[PDB]
Amino acid sequence: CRPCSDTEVLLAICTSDFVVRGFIEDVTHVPEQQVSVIYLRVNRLHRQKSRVFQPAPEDSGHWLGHVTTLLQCGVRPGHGEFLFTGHVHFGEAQLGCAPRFSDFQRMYRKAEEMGINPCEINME
Repeated sequence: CRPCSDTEVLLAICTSDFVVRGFIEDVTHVPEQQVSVIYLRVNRLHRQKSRVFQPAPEDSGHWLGHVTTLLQCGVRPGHGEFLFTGHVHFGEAQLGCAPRFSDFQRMYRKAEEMGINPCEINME
């Protein structure tokens, strides 16, 4: 439940199955599996797998999908905008990292200035 390190986030945006910017729509807990399901409204879709995220008809420019997280993380999900990264197995997305988006932007700009980011992304 510790946040990903900055190093982990920089690698994740290059190698993770999905990378999206967005916000939480709803949270449902699944105690039997000790996970929470986090429904996400995505406004920038950088990469994904297995069509986890699909267009929201009414809400132009946005996608909707859901990801799983350890229940310890889903009970204090937080507020605001995030960069979500993670992995897709058997059609189900599981969250890897979720820095606050404004924190991510600051970290990434510094990494880019240093030249240490292994890959480039532009989430606006």
